[PDB]
Amino acid sequence: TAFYKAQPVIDFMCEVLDIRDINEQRKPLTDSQRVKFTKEIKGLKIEITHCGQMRRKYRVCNVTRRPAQMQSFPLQLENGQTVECTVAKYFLDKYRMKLRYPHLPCLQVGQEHKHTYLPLEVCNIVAGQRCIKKLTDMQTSTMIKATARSAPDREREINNLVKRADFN
Repeated sequence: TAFYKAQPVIDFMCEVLDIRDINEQRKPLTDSQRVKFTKEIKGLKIEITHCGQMRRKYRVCNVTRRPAQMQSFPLQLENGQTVECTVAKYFLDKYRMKLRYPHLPCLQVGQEHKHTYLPLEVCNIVAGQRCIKKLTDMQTSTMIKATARSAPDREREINNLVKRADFN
């Protein structure tokens, strides 16, 4: 709902590794440089901004050494199955995004167990005056039993274990 910070990773890097122009780099980051930026992030809240239509928010987790041009990641398809695509190449086909920052490394972000590999842009930084909703409400009303029609659908057939009901 509220966010008072940003500083695109492009500026942060130029500020951490001292650079004249993020476009003049044209070189892969070395171990020293890579570890530098990685140490700064880690914990910071980064949001995705690249298509300029959906945008979202995620937390940082690590940095990939492979170049974006070859960043294979887990693309999940709502069709009913997960897929494995590559970053800095797929966007060029569907989003027509030429990246312009492949030679460099990539950013790693996952809420709890995700694997979203973003390039330089897209992964923006956030850690100023942010104020969102870290909770919600789950109360259903008019719960008058179920109607005498339709039927339950397939559910996650969890194996072993059996969940835990009640508290004590």
